[PDB]
Amino acid sequence: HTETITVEEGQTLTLKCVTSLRKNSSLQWLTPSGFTIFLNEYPALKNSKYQLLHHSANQLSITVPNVTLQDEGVYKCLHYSDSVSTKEVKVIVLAT
Amino acid sequence: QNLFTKDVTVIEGEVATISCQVNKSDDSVIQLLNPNRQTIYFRDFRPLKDSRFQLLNFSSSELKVSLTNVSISDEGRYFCQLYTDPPQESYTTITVLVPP
Repeated sequence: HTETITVEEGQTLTLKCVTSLRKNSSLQWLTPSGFTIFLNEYPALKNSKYQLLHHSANQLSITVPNVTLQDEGVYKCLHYSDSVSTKEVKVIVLAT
Repeated sequence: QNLFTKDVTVIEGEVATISCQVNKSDDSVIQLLNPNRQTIYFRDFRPLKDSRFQLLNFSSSELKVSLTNVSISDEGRYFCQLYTDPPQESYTTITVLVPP
């Protein structure tokens, strides 16, 4: 758990995962509910509001527009190289 | 629920076959995760650098994977995910028995 982000209800949350640069690697964002938002450039959750902001070998960044209180929780970014590293980002949503 | 799987018992050192089945498929993404919820297969793509995993079959209705030279460290819940809206999840438990 390396980061905690506070965002206000109704604004845009940006989740940026920047890692070491490794050949033949993958990057992935997971929701608190444990489902894939993107694996590399490929979306998984469908009909969703998540937007791909940037994908390259050492960066996967996504936008969570129009944040609701239920978008709170621990999101995870996984980096698949010789081993799998995980960054955990706790999102706090402020009401009002 | 449209997504199903089945528990697996395997002798240590042998080959486990793990399958995620979809009834009445609409071609939503099928994913298989390991016990640490790391992706083994996303459709036919394997991001996980463990060449003991191989793809046995991939279709609209099935993602079937083998794990060769299973060890006790591989024991546990493997998660099938189906990206319908809302998505579904069903896990299979892999039990590893002592070798001969």
